[PDB]
Amino acid sequence: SNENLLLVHCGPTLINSCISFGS
Amino acid sequence: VPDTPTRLVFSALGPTSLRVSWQEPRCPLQGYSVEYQLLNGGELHRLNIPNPAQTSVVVEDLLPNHSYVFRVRAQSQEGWGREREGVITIESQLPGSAFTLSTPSAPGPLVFTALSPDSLQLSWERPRRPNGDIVGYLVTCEMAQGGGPATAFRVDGDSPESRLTVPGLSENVPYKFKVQARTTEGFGPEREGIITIES
Repeated sequence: SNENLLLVHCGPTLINSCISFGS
Repeated sequence: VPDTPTRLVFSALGPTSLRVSWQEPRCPLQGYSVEYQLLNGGELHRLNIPNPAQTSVVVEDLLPNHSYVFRVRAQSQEGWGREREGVITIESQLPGSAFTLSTPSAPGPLVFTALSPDSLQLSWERPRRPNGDIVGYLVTCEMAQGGGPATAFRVDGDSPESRLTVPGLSENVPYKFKVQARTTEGFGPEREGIITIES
């Protein structure tokens, strides 16, 4: 379970995200 | 024969490695077969998973910026079932991850910004090669802990870049976001990630 920290006032972050086919 | 796997998930571990996961209907099996090869000409790799309880495998030594096709089948005493197919690439050379997964039919990588302690904005690039023209996107948000209900946002339109502001969020709480393109026929592959706002 990988979580990406978003800090206020730190700007945009490109997170690493999974891709899922099907449902 | 065994049913087709109902889900095929990809997660990049590095610029040259990823974890492939799948899900089989609750209704043996002898195991699974996972096949993959470069889309621009390359030998066929076939991984045999001799345990039906194992629904994931790590693949390493992958070529960055090269498109692969993955096929997953299930086996039983009767025979082999149909496969679920997926094309994916690990791209690599904005803060964040240096490597990202990409498939032509899915939205681009998700960019998050914490606008405040209880709100964020999410943006994604238009799919490079969508399956059918896009009507919009479905964005779902839910607590990663579970139990609680999900919120579904409809983003109408086919803009090169799409954006969504999500209010009502709680700091220090992990939220799972899913984004998928809605097309004329149906939905495309969904990009998923977990975030947490903190100060």
